[PDB]
Amino acid sequence: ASEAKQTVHTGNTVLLMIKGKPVGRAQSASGQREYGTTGVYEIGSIMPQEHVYLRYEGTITVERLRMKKENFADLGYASLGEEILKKDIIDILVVDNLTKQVIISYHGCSANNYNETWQTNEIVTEEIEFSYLTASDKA
Amino acid sequence: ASEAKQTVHTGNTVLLMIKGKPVGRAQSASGQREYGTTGVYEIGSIMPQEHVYLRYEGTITVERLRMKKENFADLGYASLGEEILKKDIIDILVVDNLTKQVIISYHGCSANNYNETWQTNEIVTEEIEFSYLTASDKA
Amino acid sequence: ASEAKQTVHTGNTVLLMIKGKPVGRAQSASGQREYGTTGVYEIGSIMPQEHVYLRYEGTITVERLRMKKENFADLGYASLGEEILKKDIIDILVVDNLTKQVIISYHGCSANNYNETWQTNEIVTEEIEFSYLTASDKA
Amino acid sequence: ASEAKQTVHTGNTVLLMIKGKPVGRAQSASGQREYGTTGVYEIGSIMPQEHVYLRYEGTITVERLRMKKENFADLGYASLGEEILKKDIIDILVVDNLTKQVIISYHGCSANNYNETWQTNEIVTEEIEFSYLTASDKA
Amino acid sequence: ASEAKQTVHTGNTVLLMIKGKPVGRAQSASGQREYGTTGVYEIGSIMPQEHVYLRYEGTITVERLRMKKENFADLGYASLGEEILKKDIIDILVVDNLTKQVIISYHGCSANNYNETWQTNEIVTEEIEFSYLTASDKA
Amino acid sequence: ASEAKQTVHTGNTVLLMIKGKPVGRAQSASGQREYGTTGVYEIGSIMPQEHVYLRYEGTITVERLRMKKENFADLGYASLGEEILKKDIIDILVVDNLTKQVIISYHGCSANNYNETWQTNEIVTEEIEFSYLTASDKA
Amino acid sequence: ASEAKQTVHTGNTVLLMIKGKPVGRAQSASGQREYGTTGVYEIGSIMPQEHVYLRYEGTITVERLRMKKENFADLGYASLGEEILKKDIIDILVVDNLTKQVIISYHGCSANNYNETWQTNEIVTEEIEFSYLTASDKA
Amino acid sequence: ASEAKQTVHTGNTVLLMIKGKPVGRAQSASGQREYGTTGVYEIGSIMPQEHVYLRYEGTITVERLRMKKENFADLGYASLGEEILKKDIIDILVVDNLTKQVIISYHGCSANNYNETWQTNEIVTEEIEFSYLTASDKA
Amino acid sequence: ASEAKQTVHTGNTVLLMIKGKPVGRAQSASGQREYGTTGVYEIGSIMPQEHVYLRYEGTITVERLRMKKENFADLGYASLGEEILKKDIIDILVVDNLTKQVIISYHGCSANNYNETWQTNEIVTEEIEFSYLTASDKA
Amino acid sequence: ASEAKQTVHTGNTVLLMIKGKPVGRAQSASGQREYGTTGVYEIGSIMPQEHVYLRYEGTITVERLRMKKENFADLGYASLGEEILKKDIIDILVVDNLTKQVIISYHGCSANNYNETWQTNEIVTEEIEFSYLTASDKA
Amino acid sequence: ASEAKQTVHTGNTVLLMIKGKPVGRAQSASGQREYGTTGVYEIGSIMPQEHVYLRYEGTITVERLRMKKENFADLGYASLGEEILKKDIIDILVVDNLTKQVIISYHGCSANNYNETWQTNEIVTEEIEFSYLTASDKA
Amino acid sequence: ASEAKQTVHTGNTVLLMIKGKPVGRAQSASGQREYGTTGVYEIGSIMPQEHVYLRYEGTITVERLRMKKENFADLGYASLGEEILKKDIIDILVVDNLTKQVIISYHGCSANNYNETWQTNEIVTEEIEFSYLTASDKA
Amino acid sequence: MAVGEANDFLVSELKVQLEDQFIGTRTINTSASIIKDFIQSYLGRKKRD
Repeated sequence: ASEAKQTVHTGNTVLLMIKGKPVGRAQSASGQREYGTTGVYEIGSIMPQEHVYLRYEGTITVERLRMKKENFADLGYASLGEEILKKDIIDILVVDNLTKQVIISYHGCSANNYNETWQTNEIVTEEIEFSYLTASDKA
Repeated sequence: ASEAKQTVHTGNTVLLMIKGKPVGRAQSASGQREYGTTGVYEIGSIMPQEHVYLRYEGTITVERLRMKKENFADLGYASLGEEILKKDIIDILVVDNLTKQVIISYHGCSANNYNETWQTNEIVTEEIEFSYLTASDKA
Repeated sequence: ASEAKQTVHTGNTVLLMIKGKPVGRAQSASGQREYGTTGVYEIGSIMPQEHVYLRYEGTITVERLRMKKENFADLGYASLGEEILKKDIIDILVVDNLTKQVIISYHGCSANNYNETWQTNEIVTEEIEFSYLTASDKA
Repeated sequence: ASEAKQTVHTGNTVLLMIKGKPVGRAQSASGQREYGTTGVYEIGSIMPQEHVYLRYEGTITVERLRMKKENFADLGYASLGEEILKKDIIDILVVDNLTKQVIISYHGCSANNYNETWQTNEIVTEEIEFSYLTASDKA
Repeated sequence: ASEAKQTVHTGNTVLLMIKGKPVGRAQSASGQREYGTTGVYEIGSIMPQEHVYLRYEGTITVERLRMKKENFADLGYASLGEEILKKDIIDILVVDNLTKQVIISYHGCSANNYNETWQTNEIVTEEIEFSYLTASDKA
Repeated sequence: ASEAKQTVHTGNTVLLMIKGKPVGRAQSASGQREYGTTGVYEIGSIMPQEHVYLRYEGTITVERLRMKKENFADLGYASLGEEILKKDIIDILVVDNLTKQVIISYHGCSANNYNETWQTNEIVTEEIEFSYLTASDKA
Repeated sequence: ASEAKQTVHTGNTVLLMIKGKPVGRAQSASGQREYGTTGVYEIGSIMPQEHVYLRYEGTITVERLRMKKENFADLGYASLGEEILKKDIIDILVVDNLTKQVIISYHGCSANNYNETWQTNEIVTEEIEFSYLTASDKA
Repeated sequence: ASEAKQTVHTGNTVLLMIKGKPVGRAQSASGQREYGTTGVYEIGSIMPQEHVYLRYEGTITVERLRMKKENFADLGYASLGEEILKKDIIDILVVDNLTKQVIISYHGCSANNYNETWQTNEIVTEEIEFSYLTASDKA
Repeated sequence: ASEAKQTVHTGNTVLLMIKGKPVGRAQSASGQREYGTTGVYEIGSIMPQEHVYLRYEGTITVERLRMKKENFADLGYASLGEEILKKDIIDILVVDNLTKQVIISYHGCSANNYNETWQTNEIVTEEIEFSYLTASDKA
Repeated sequence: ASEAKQTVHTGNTVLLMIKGKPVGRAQSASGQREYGTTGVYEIGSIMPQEHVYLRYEGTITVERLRMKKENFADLGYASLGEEILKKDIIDILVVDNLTKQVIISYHGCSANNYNETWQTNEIVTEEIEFSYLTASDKA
Repeated sequence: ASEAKQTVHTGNTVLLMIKGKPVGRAQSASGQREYGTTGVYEIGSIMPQEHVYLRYEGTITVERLRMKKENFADLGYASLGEEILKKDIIDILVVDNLTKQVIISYHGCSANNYNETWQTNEIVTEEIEFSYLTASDKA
Repeated sequence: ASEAKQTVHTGNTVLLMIKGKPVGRAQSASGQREYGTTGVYEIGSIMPQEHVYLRYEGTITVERLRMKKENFADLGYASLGEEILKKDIIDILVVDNLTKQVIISYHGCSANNYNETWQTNEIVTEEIEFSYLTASDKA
Repeated sequence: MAVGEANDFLVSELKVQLEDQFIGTRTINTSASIIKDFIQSYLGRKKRD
């Protein structure tokens, strides 16, 4: 029945949000996160003695249809050429669609690649990718 | 075969338990192991005479629908960035649904990579991969 | 949605223009970009503190049915071997079919690879890939 | 008609066997074998002057459903952790199901990796891999 | 209607030709061409200052059924062993089937690999590949 | 086309013969060759002036249903481990089924890799790959 | 697991200090020491009668990314030009950021050489070598 | 992220200058400097009582692509043959682009050694090593 | 395969010991030894008549991860600064784990040189080189 | 773009000449020069008072594929055996093939060493070093 | 093909012997020889008048995996400590295992240096160098 | 392409000869030659007035696979131990195969040093370095 | 003299190759567009060396 009563998230009960702004009509997005974990090893033994965290790597990829008006390029939140020298950090948030409450937050995103595709019988599509400092969640 | 009589394990009769909590609505899990086996060769013969073990590797993957509450973040058995550095050793067990019996256990789990999927027309899945010191079972 | 009202671009309302000539019967095109973003790390912290840009990469791919005349060779915007060394800087624009508006532009295009397909029971396609100095749009 | 009269092997007319024991209910198994052959080369010629055998490499992979009772782990014939230090060589044989006669033998197998998979609507499956000293066949 | 009136090439309106000879009953052929383009870079800037052509690389692949009579091997135009020491350059041309006029020419082809396949219920097929000095087209 | 009139070879009219024995119930075979062709380049020109051959490579693959008797092991044209070191040069021929005519031949074959498949609900296949000194045909 | 249990020091937790001030964006530090040990050799015996320590020598190198402000020359430590004559004795420390516990101290460093590295499409890096009088273990 | 707010200098922001004119297409600049430090040893004690700076030694190397015009030989900062004895002492500066603000300066460089390279299909490159009276920075 | 029956020692079975206490997290141990052999040459003949052993020279290097506590400096087997002159001669042994049985022994080691390393995101490591009176094995 | 616009010299356009004759299949050329600069050091100051040029030295190396005819020994330039005593002074030039414009000249070369390299399955290569009196910038 | 036809020696068939005993698990053997040839040079001619052999010198190195028993020190050959003074002259041979035919002999070896290598997650290896008086060709 | 018409020599066409007999399975041949050139310096001028050839120095190295019979020791071109003093001066020639035509010649080689190698599973290889009176080519 | 000697060689060898390529008159499919190409193939080789 109502979308608020299920115990599990799905695409349509979630809203992509960005600094002071709802995005909307996003197709998909994936957040990759790694801790570069490494296993300490000893002589006299074949098993690793412990596992140590070494480096926080992570990326967010974003995938959207090209909007006819106020698109990513016109807004500049993913943009081109040596204007990148003056494109500050962006924060990106994933929010419950019915409540407008935060599910997670990404701090400190900035671009890594930005691509598009055109084809005769099809929508113009865009791929964006940012690298970020920390993922997070609170309440 | 009848419910108790099935001579092969299935996803219907197995459930993953982590730190004394069942991981409900798990999509899948994969256990992966390598012994770094190497062969000893010689001049005077083509084949390896004997093989020896050098470095053990253990890994486990887990997929789980993103839960509105009691997801791995809320659980306190996974976390993001500088929160991971404050989280002690985790243990994971595979438990029989009908007999309440440990099927296998993993010792000293630590996270390797931990990944999302926010797709339209689909259910959200969390995708995680851990390293552990050893794999085990004791009936 | 009605013809003028569609809030998303499509292959039906977009056409590629190169040196003031429309590339009719284009099969597809892909824009591809990388900023060589790199993270700054330290002793005393796991995460990268900030990310910086180091080398920009731009690329565009184009597919087009091999035209009996006015193909890219005949056009004079592509050529083979020692003819390429006598061909000046090319510019490419993506133009709106309904509004006659520049959608994006590429500055200083040069060819990277350029490829054929002479298959039976099929239409011949030319497949090309260019590098450019920068990508741009100015509404 | 009868399985003994065809001139060709198939999966159901073959029985997997192991030291003092029939295995049964195996899904598949593959035996890889290489001779590291190398071609001697000369000046004044482009063809290789001869081919020389240099090293015998080989592996057997095994693939089975997880049995409810007396499984591989309980038997220990593929097993975990620093108990591997005390798991001796195993011989593995592929036998005519109707006659119990040997088709081939593998001498001297020991583990190389051991993996499992779990999924909601599915059987629990296991992958095992051994490296071995020699393949063979006799009568 | 008539094949001469369309503005686009297709497989059946094209004839593969070779020195003094029409080939015919070819399945497919692809011509790969690259200019090894490289981007000059500066300090004080992230964009490439220009793009320079460095090396002309290119290959043609050819794909044909094994003919019962006067095949490639009997003709020798793709051939075997240390007879390659006395197989001179070949020119290969792609020609309008209705007019016998040249669409493109490849100068200076010589072999790079030559392969075949056999299977019970199927045609014997052959793969050939040449490297060439220049592609070209004229009138 | 009528049986004798077919202008293209097929698996129905071709059979593999090795050391004077036909390899019945062959599933497939692939012939593979490389001439190590390399281009000569210069300062003062972008293209390679001429190409030269440097090292010849020959290879052939064969697939065959595992025969109850007269398989490649029993044949004495393949073997396992330290048995291979006692087996002299082998020759392979491709022979026309209707005319009893050599289609091609391979000189000085030696084994590279040799592989099994013991799958349920399927027929067992032997999979083998050889190197040879040269490929040939003499009508 | 947590940084409060792991048995081994890591660059993750270790901080670096100089003149009672922490260093930002320090990449790597080398620490060498020699005790000029010489063997006392004999007539009447081939072995050494004893080993004696004879001259102490050490070196510490520090690698750092060139900060936009407060670099080594801008901060007033090892610098360029005449001012080296008036750079007094300065101490360096290695610390655990978790507890601010000193790992080791390098008592009375002095500069040896200053390398500054600029490369296009790379971060500016530095590499200073220091000689020091004594080192000590505390806490 | 943006140029104004990053805390680390990069090859992307810096510009290299000489005699009040920028350098064209510099690929790298390295600056090695030594102080010849020595430790004051005594009889009666194993470690040095203090270190003393003995000599100033300066080296800088610049790697550049060979501009078609206005390279070092054409521009007069370097010269071939007899001519170096006529040339003056030259000043080289490092300067951030956005503010045209001196980072460091090599007061009065003079050439030591000069290295050039030409290769097939590939970019022509240069290298010059200088020595300098003093190196200093202010503002 | 199993530890009791393998014919070759590995880093997996050996344990390294010092002053009757095991070494923690040793990564390697190398032992180089020379006899300074010389050939007795004459006038009247070109080759040496016999060789003579001149001097004994011993070297051993140990590479270790920097334990949080009880490293070589904390444990007293090595020391910084003034302190090495107070320390005694130390014995190092190699010992198989399963029997606690001496393999070799370095009778009376003494330090030569000491090397340490800290790096971003990465494990802190040590190295010490010793010299020794004699090396011997019994039982 | 075209060879008439690109700002940087490339091996593509550059030709090489010797004794007023162009070299075929030249691969690479190195050009080194030293002005033996020595620092004039002082009592009463640590820095150098000035730098002085002191001895000129240069070297040019040329790499070339061994031609079937008119190689260095067959053409009469640097050669083998007694004839070196009668090989007079010869000049080398670097030219732009586009305009036949001289880039630089090496006045009065003389041979230093001749390397000829033969390797199986590789092209024959050569590497001659020359000393030269003076070099000059013209055009 | 078989080991009874191949024209080239291989480590596969070659055995190694010392003091009339075969070596187990020998990995590699190097064999160097010098005849100290000096050119007799002249006044009045640039070439050498003749070459003369002047001092003979050779070296053989043997690499071996550390056996669990009967290693070089446990077997009584080159060893550690005082016992080197009482290790007499010993001969080494290289043999063909197929026929037990001697390839070469190293007459009267004597030890030079003994390297033992231990690395975590690797097999223990060894590397002994020997000087020898004469070598000989037999059979 | 074909051997008769290529303009560059390759290892595929050349044959190496010694004492009027071909070399079997040569892997490479390198010939290094020096003229010891020196520049005539004066007071009153910085650059040399002319260069002078001082001495002839010749080196050639040949790498070969160890033939089962008729290697250099068995064939008498090289020898072990005492025997080199009995052997004559030897002539080595390079010769194109197709015409048996001398390319160069090393008049009167004599051995310097001899290097051999045996390894597990792998080909036995040789190397010899010679010195020679003169090197010359004619026709 | 030498200007004419090169011309005589160039013409003979052009004829020597045409004696195979088109003097065989193997089909009426020999378009003039392939004649133009073959000429340029000959010229390309003479231009290359």
